[PDB]
Amino acid sequence: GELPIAPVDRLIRKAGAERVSEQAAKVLAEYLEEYAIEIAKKAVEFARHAGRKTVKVEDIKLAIKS
Amino acid sequence: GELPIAPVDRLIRKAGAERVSEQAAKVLAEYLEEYAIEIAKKAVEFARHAGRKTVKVEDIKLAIKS
Repeated sequence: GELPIAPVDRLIRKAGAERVSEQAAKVLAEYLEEYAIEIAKKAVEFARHAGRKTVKVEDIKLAIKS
Repeated sequence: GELPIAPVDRLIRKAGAERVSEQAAKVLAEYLEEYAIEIAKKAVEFARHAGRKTVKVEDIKLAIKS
């Protein structure tokens, strides 16, 4: 995909996990990827409607808060 | 934090972004980081009550749809 697996695996360990299965980290990472895409889409919409090609912090914030 | 900015930036682009401000990508990456942890904490709980120290796919799947 796009998002590395190792960082997500570590995030699970930071959430309290003693051990994390390879597939568990991959799955979460995959889900985070589609979630990112979902939010990104709204972000791109906010930019296009502003007559902008560049997506800024303001677009992302609004996208996450939807 | 943990998750890299570059991959996130690329996801925004694959969502339709022609240009993405470094900050925009960074903030989305940090939010995804915060979200994964929240999901992960729930995953550790299912695992713990199952008597397991290793977080599995079944745990992540349930934490995601909460």
